[PDB]
Amino acid sequence: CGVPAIQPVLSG
Amino acid sequence: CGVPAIQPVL
Amino acid sequence: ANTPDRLQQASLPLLSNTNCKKYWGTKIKDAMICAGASGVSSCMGDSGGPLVCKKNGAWTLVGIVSWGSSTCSTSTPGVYARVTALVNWVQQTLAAN
Amino acid sequence: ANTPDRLQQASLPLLSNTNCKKYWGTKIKDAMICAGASGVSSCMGDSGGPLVCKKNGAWTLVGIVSWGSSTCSTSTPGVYARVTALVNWVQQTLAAN
Amino acid sequence: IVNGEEAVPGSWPWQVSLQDKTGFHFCGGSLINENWVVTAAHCGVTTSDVVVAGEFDQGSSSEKIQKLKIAKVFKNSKYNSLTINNDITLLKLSTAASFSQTVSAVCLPSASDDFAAGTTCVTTGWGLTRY
Amino acid sequence: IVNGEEAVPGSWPWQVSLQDKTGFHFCGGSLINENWVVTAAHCGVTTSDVVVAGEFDQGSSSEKIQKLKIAKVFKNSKYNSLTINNDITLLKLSTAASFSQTVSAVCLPSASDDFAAGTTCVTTGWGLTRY
Repeated sequence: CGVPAIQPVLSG
Repeated sequence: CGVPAIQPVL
Repeated sequence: ANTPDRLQQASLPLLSNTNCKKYWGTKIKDAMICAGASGVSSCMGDSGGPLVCKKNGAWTLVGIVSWGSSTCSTSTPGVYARVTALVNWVQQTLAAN
Repeated sequence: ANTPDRLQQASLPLLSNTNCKKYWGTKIKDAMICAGASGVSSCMGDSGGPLVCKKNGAWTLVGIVSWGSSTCSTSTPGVYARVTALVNWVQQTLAAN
Repeated sequence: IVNGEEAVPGSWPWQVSLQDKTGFHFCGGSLINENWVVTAAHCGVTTSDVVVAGEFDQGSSSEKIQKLKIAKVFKNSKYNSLTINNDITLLKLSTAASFSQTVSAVCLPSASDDFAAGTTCVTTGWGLTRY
Repeated sequence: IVNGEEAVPGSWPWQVSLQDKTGFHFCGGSLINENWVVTAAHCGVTTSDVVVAGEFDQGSSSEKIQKLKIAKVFKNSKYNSLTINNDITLLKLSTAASFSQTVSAVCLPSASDDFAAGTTCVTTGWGLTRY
């Protein structure tokens, strides 16, 4: 679970 | 204005 | 879901702005009018719609649904744009356009 | 409209329930967790969705968007269902069904 | 509206629904004549949104409704983004509403009118019936 | 979300959109496995609502989006409709979601986990971007 195959990009 | 042809039932 | 497909209505009482400040404090401004806190509440999706009062056999737009309780609490008054405070601007827009 | 079309995201800090109660008082219960008051806010239509935090390289569901500011103010904390307080019930429901 | 009831269809004939370009209802509004609608500034209406008049049941396909394009948006320049004061926007329609038994205008008050505390008034819409 | 940003499409693969029977998005939720979605009890979900997985743009029409029927709603019986406490509901799907790059599950915490005040987390959704 919890590990997207398409990584999210966070600005923060 | 303001006088509905179909009167509201409240 | 809690979305009604069919148009809803509710009768509710107007408040004075000073009595509305009991609930909302300094958030109540001159161009606001409160109504409710009587067992009914405007809720998500009602924004922009009318608050109408009957005068001389006809219905007049007194408020525009503006903002209110976080959870649509029926013991807290809803806040409406006060049309009397904004209607000279409305009329000026209609007369020039 | 202020509808987005495409899925939005925001980073925001968890608050302690003591600090959350500075704003919201006794509305904050033990099965709630607050987040935000940092310049971002959840808003109408976000309800039900996730508040996730990274732990051991993976995202874990810490909150469920629950309720918050009347006007989606970014200086008031958002309130989320505290998943740790409800996950025993989740796990029990999945095991029996 | 929480703890309201179903209206008599067409009995609030100025009530419109504002839909975004995807068809999603996002706000209400009120016809004030065949060419203009008044709504809240916080609705963020743009000229890609559509005014729906004559509707009762959003799930029906047998009602006589009108989908009106918006030619111009007039957001009150005194709207305050923080306090939500002066929360009003006017919509000038591209093509006029066709008035009928179910589509017609609300009256406007004068700026000097007094609507006293305790007066029983009515609010209408398609908002949630429970939080 | 106010002052957020557009997520990378498909980078929150557990995020689902809950649509009523008219097709209207009314709430979000999160996939916890191929058969179950967790959402808020205050959303008032019923088995006439639909779970939409694999979506990012609400105006797009694609067979690559999964519209999943709900077999049964499990509202936590401790939910308090006044205080909004215990605001959780589970949705059991009729047919399992097909996991892929854009559709997968979020992890669940244990009841003993500590997520400290000050930790930076993320929230996602299709809510308003301005009140």
